[PDB]
Amino acid sequence: TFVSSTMVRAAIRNQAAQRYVNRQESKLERQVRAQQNVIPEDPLDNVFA
Amino acid sequence: SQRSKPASENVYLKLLVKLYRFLARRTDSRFNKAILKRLFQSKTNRPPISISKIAALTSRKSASSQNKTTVVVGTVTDDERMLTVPKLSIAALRFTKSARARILKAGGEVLTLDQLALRAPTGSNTVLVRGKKHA
Amino acid sequence: DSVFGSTTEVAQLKKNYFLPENIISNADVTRLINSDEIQSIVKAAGPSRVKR
Amino acid sequence: AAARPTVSIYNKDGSVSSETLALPFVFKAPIRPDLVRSVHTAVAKNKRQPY
Amino acid sequence: PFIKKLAANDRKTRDKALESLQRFLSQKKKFERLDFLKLWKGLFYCMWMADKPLYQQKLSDNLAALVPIVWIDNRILFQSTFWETMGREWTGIDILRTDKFYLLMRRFCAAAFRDIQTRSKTALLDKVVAEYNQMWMDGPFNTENLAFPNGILFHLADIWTEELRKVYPEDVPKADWYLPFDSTIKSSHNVVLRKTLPKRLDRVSEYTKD
Amino acid sequence: YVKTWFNQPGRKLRRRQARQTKAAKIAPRPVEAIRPAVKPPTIRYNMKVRAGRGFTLEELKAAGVSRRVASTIGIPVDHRRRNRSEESLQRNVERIKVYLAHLIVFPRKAGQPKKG
RNA sequence: UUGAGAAGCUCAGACGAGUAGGCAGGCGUGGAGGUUUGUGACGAAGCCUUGGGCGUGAGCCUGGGUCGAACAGCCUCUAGU
RNA sequence: CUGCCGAAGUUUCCGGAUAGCAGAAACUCAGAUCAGUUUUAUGAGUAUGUAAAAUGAGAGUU
RNA sequence: UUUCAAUGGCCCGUCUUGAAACACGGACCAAGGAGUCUAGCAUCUAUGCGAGUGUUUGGGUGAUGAAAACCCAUCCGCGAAGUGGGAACGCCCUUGUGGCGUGCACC
Repeated sequence: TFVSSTMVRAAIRNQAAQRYVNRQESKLERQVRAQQNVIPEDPLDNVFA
Repeated sequence: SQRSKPASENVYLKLLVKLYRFLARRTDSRFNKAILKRLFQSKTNRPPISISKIAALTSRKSASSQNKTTVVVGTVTDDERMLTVPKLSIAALRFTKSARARILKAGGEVLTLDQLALRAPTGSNTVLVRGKKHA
Repeated sequence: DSVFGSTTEVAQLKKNYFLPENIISNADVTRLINSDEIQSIVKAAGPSRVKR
Repeated sequence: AAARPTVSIYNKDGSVSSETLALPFVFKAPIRPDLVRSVHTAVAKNKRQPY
Repeated sequence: PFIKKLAANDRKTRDKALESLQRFLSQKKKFERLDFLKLWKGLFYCMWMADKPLYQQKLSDNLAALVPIVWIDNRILFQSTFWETMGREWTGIDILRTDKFYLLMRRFCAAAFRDIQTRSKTALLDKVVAEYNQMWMDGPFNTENLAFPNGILFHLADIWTEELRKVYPEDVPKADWYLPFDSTIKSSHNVVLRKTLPKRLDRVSEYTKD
Repeated sequence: YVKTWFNQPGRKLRRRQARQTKAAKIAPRPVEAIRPAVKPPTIRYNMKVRAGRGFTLEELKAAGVSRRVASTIGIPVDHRRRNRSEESLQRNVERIKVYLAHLIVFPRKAGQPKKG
């Protein structure tokens, strides 16, 4: 019938364990999406350059 | 922050209100009156709409998206959950950098409300939409 | 152009910075109001300050 | 849109040169007097000494 | 021309670049569309920087008269790229500058009609008009793009018949002169454009196929 | 009792001058010692690699640097840490070896008595 | 017809007590950034005055007298206002 | 300093939760409803009540 | 402006209570003199960005004032993972009909 009082401490420690990794994955995916969401350069933006 | 005039201090929102004040007064379009009313509203009463919701609402039930412009007086954010963006023509106050790039790179055009007023001064063939006000 | 960049190209000297976009495209609102696109559909303008 | 394309360069003697620079995109940025004033109001308080 | 000099800040260099453009546009070699689009970016700003009404209505004549100088093979491309570069820059113009670009289209509308007449001497008129109607329908009067401003097309409707009568003062032959207007009234998705274009247009059925 | 931070810009400058004062004393050598690469001791961070305190005696022995000369050339020694896995041993031995590949050690004068 | 500080101009009708309370727009003071290519020993500031004027009002402008070195309008910021 | 809005001053349980009075916001809604009002006749007991006429006002709201 | 004539006209502020009254405070004048600063929380508005957002613990940097401004490595906080109906189209002399309905409320 349910777990030791220390297992609740293990439960919250496992919840926060993925906090760092999920932040790293979310940051990496955002950069990859932003890399692929690049507006193509207009062939006329540098006509007078 | 409503009713007579916008409480916003942006000069470019004041210029858009100037344009649609004329359109709402010198035409018989309830679209121009509706756009003018929503230009006066606060940021809380103009919730953002997503790229996914625009794609879903246009091709809804009977679908038949055709080429009607989608107008929202608010921000068009991006839904990274969806993988393929259809060809959409959207007019909005603001587009995010992700939403704008995804519409342009695979799809059609992003417009401002003054570019829309030149294309459809009476608002004809437009899909006016709103965001979910319930946060 | 490296300090600020553009609206579509990132600034070289500011990481992940793009120039802000405007909620209006042509800020000359008299050009839009007095354009052939708009003036061809408006109803005949009433008078200016009206007679009493 | 439709801004002036290029900018002329002036020599140290005050005469125009044959070289021009394309106008940078920052001069096309929105001019926001309300937003500049609000940021200036805050930034001007950042060198105050306590009393 | 080098395009950069065509948009220079002094009128002398812009005038010199225009004079050197006649040799450039006369070469008997094929020009890509992007090359003409880059050229019309400089030529647009040559007109955009024009100062006084006497100059900017003589400069418009110079640009319009530049069409017959272009080689026959890439003459349609020159006109097609002008109407593309005017469609994408029309809204960026301001009120104090539209009245001189309005005359630029009118001078270029007449340039197309004159070029049709010039080609009609050596070839059948129907073939030349079909070539131009393809250019008109693939560019400005195209219904597949909704971004082309209605101000260009309303102006074209207003001046279509009068600039045609100028090229043929005695009488004009029968051809599909108004085909782009009929095609775009019937098929365009712009309700405002298709509802008031017949009112603006002065289609004279007397010299069109019935 | 309120702790104000009006000296925050002053402390930034004071620490910068300490870095420059140190670099003035030790001209060609780095202002910091080389730190090892270790893994934080928890399931939340054990996938990250951070900087350690010093190199273990087994790391120094493998790389060829004795613990008595390691400190003289700017290699910290951690007698407490140990290599429980072969990956930590290889990650930090290579760090030492790359450090020794980029190192110019200036010679020192030695006293040589005339007689035997 | 020029009467687009569109935040402007214009037309019409109705209404007007007010405690607690609520909401707008303004007046004034010390200091700050900007501005008036600002005022000042040919007289700044202050003070006096049955001088004159402006505003519904808070207040402001001015003549004369006195006086002797500094001071103000506008946009914004600030508060021991 | 001026302008505008403007109470309650008490039912109910019980220092309050209220309600109610007075404003703000979010609405929809004249092809609709509302009312310190009078009615038509019959229901019950001149009064009282009823559903649907007259008069006025656009109203209902959260 | 001083005064005269005719008409009217109480002493303010507080407290009280039904308004009062009454009782309190006030010899006069000048100067000083009372909702401030800060840390939370919630609301509304504005602004920036937006499935993200937050540079200023700190580092870099700033030749002329360097407590400013400018730049950001790794973390971290928070966040996240049937009908009615606005608007528009096409018909209908118009009403009205037909196709299409966002938000929200019903099912």
